[PDB]
Amino acid sequence: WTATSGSCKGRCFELQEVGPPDCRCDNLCKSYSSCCHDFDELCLKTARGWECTKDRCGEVRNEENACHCSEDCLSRGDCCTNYQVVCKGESHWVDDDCEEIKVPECPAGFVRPPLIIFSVDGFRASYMKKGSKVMPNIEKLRSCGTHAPYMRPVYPTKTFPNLYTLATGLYPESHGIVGNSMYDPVFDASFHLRGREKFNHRWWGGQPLWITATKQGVRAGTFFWSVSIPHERRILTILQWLSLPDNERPSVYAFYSEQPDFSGHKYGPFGPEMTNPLREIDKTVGQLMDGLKQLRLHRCVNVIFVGDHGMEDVTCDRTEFLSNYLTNVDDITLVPGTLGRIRAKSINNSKYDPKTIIAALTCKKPDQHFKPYMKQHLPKRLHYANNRRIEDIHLLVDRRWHVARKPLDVYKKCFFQGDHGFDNKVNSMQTVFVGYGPTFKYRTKVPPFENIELYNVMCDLLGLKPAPNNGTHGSLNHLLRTNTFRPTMPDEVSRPNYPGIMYLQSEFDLGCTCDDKVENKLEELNKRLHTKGSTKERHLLYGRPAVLYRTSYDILYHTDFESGYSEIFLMPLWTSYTISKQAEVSSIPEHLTNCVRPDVRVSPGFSQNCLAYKNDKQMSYGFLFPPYLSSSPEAKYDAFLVTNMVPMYPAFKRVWAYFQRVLVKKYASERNGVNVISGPIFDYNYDGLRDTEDEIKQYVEGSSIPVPTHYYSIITSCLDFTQPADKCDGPLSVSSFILPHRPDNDESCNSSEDESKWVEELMKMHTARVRDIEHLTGLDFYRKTSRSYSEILTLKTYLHTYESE
Ligand SMILES: *[C@@H]1O[C@H](CO)[C@@H](O[C@@H]2O[C@H](CO)[C@@H](O[C@@H]3O[C@H](CO[C@H]4O[C@H](CO)[C@@H](O)[C@H](O[C@H]5O[C@H](CO)[C@@H](O)[C@H](O)[C@@H]5O[C@H]5O[C@H](CO)[C@@H](O)[C@H](O)[C@@H]5O)[C@@H]4O)[C@@H](O)[C@H](O[C@H]4O[C@H](CO)[C@@H](O)[C@H](O)[C@@H]4O[C@H]4O[C@H](CO)[C@@H](O)[C@H](O)[C@@H]4O)[C@@H]3O)[C@H](O)[C@H]2NC(C)=O)[C@H](O)[C@H]1NC(C)=O
Ligand SMILES: CC(=O)N1CCC(c2ccc3ncc(CC(=O)N(C)Cc4ccc(Cl)c(Cl)c4)c(=O)n3c2)CC1
Ligand SMILES: [Ca+2]
Ligand SMILES: [Ca+2]
Ligand code: NA
Ligand code: NA
Ligand SMILES: [Zn+2]
Repeated sequence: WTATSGSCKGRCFELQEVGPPDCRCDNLCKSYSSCCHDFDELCLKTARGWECTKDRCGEVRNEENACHCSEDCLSRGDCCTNYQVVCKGESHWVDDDCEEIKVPECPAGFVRPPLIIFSVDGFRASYMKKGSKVMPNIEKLRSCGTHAPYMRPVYPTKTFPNLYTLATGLYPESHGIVGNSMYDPVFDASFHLRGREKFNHRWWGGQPLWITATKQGVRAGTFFWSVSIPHERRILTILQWLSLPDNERPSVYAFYSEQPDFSGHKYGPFGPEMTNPLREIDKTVGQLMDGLKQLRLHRCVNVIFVGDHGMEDVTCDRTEFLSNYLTNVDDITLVPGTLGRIRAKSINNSKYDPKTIIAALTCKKPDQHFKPYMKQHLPKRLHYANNRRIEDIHLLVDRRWHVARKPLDVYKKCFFQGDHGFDNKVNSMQTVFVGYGPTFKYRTKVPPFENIELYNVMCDLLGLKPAPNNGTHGSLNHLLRTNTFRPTMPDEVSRPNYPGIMYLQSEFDLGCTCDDKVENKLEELNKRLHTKGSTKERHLLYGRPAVLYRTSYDILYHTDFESGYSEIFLMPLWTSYTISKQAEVSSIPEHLTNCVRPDVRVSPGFSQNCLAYKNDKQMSYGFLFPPYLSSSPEAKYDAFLVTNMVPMYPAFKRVWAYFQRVLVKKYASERNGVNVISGPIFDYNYDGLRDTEDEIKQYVEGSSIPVPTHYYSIITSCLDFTQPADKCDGPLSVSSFILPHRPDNDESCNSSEDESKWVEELMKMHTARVRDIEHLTGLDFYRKTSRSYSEILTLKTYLHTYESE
């Protein structure tokens, strides 16, 4: 109940929401149907429209008008945004030449440059070039400020998960807004686009920027807006708030536009009907900039122009139906459209079986336009699993398609021509970022980056300490003129042991065999030097990785590779090796096919054993440094050390062997050498973070050898590929992957074919940032380079996406 007979006189767009049952006058009151009776009359004035005309100039103030053109309007802070242009001979902001903003040029009483975040829904990245001729204000922001060619949203590429990511710096799995529609089984409650459950604070986790600011003494309301408040009134409200007294005035503001998304759904991303909404959003930007220019704030405020996701062509005819795959379609609940989430319709049905659902949805139709996954098997770069609101069964839908349960869902709901929500690496899903103001750089293009990084930058713009989040603070320092954050590298927690030769061959009883008994003081000293680290500068190019947790591990040197060998997990945490452009690929010699060799630097008690693999009929093994890339027949023996062995399902060995035998050399050829760091990952609780020992769910049968859930590789070379990877003077280039260690290749529908037709496609899907591997391993890479730390943080956040232009 709301006692709506209170009044909004003197309270229009008040910043502090008043508590029930008292009636409200803030920018969200309409959403709750709780505005005071006179909110429309007092707060949503529309008389005479939004623009001054010549006849209105110097008018007698009429308090009924939407905005004013009377002489007093500047001091009242309520002129129409074009007042100075029409009445005082001034230019529109868009018509002024851009001039570098070297320092904030702020009115007296401004303690810091305010931040205005201008969020556009469904603003696809390519609109910035394709729509440029119809968006002059946005084009000026872009060209004069700092811009990226595109910004990567989070998955799913839907509004609420992305806007809340922008506000918190958190993945959806961590902030809790994992879709536009959700069921929380603990709450037993549902969150929907339409309705009010979504207003309950229990859905919304993390700490959004307005709370971070308020806690630290910086005034900031929430960034939401009731949909019925017209954009011109939103802009005038922002400008009026900026005219508040110093002690009352916020330092951060948010404008939101539902366009161009609303039209994009109706017309497609590039429908001819899309030009008008782009023109209209541009005109709103120009109202804001003219309004700031009026207030003498146009060289004081930092403005961020940012989107939540892009927009793809999607029509009703491109729908896959689960009723064409499943017997039991009535026993499931599906969250449908551009992604699928499946759970049981009833928790009382004990005949519901996820295994049978997945199998019925796997590679059943030749051109099948979705792929089922158990959530832990989704690409780790999506960071979409560690939340109870994310159903165990997920469907990754191909761009341009939908999934639905039954055909009647689609015609008892063709209307629409656009949609979004797909994998966040998809080109059509990318969105925009421009920063303009004194704290951003001038006429600067930055590489594409992820929206999870922006919360830290907004905190830097405002002088705030960010709450713990998923950005990498410092990775976007290159966007900023000043206010950079100067991080220090984390401290190494565990220092390595450097074992020498400490065991005789006969101390080992590992059940391993090797034909290595086939027997010079020239090369004997040489092999000793290799074991003490003489080739280490070739194979460890960027320093040893730091271990950021407490553990026991050994550094092991070899002619062709270096590794950090865990005494606890019985295998390397990392193995590092460089392959030059001139490297030759060789075979595993016949006599060495089943060779495994005890490592006399590491105790039998801290070694794997071959008997465990013989007995585990499901599990085989591979090697981290590939024997195929040995520098000489003699060095090849090191590759068969038991300390280089890792457990691998036979189905995974098909993937791994092709990567090692074919793809590393291909990359070295293309990139002018590569440095490779490879290793295991254990993430049985799918939280994106390194497992401790007591979280491991699977071991090689009868042993303490833990089975990785994934294998990673980080592949580094010189950005200037005229220089070899091992003699690079400047910036680096990286690509990485986190491959799921699965006992089948059911994910790859073409896996019966030669590896040349499916393995690289799998790897591309499981592309990763170095930072993702850092979280999953507790290792810190690139500790010893010639590059600035912020540049290295940017490098660690890079994702190689394998998309076109
Ligand atoms: C992305 O960045 C984020 C932010 O840094 C990273 O997330 C952090 O990761 C930490 C480790 O997973 C985690 O720290 C834990 O916090 C527990 C206290 O949590 C509450 O308080 C914080 C701080 O205000 C708050 O943010 C939390 O918010 C979560 O939960 C609410 C509601 O439940 C949600 O609204 C909100 O969205 C958020 O949910 C997300 O996180 C939770 C986990 O906290 C997930 O379950 C959700 O699915 C969702 O992802 C909380 O309100 C604290 O209790 C933990 O300590 C336990 O674990 C340690 C191990 O070190 C152990 O030693 C302790 O004894 C203790 O164990 C006891 O409890 C166990 C569970 O019952 C039990 O099994 C034991 O036997 C013990 O009794 C721990 O310190 C931190 O909360 C999150 N923060 C956020 C916001 O998500 C994220 O890792 C980054 N991602 C990547 C990939 O890098
Ligand atoms: C967490 C919190 O403080 N809550 C209290 C307010 C509550 C809430 C009440 C009213 C409301 N009315 C309209 C919208 C639509 C909207 O504003 N948009 C689509 C833009 C937008 C802008 C910024 C962000 Cl971060 C997002 Cl996700 C969406 C909205 O979402 N509303 C929400 C939510 C919980
Ligand atoms: Ca949106
Ligand atoms: Ca984990
Ligand atoms: Na075996
Ligand atoms: Na297959
Ligand atoms: Zn939309």
